[PDB]
Amino acid sequence: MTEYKLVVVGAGGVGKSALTIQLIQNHFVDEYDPTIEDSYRKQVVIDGETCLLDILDTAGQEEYSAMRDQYMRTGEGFLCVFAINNTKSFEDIHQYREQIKRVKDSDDVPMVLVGNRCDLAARTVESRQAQDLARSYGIPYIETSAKTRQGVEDAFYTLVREIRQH
Ligand SMILES: Nc1nc2c(ncn2[C@@H]2O[C@H](COP(=O)(O)OP(=O)(O)O)[C@@H](O)[C@H]2O)c(=O)[nH]1
Ligand SMILES: [Mg+2]
Repeated sequence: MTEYKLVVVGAGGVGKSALTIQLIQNHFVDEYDPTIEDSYRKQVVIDGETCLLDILDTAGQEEYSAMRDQYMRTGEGFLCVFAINNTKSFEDIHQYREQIKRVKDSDDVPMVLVGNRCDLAARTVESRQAQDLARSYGIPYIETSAKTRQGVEDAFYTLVREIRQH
């Protein structure tokens, strides 16, 4: 069993918790406490290898955490999450990317850009815009819905596959 340490980052309210819960429980939770920050395990076979994913679902601002600090430092890959109907969350991605570059002292860090809430109509962030951002970072862009499960496995398993290239 191979362990992969994943960290889910992004603005409050974009569906970080919902994404993680969908992966773990196969259910959509719409009222997950915005302040609960914790790590979760998922045993799953990815491309023939039995993996134990260790996933930190980050939560909170202008306050420190021993667990989050540890995961930022030792995390092997990052899901950088915005919502396709939250323009500010997309614009925030730059600062999450800069934080990750600083924590790792590198511009070459396993990362996937995730545009969540893709089940809702009238997106305010175009696929093209997100693809452009991911291209500028040299990373994949994957759209997801924690509600319908669209893209959820894709996003997490792609991140594992990105780590394996490192
Ligand atoms: N329709 C829809 N709602 C979502 C999706 N993901 C999250 N939500 C809702 O968006 C809100 C914020 O989700 P949450 O997981 O708490 O975001 P977090 O602050 O990033 O952890 C909640 O009301 C969720 O029900 C999605 O893919 N589709
Ligand atoms: Mg949350």
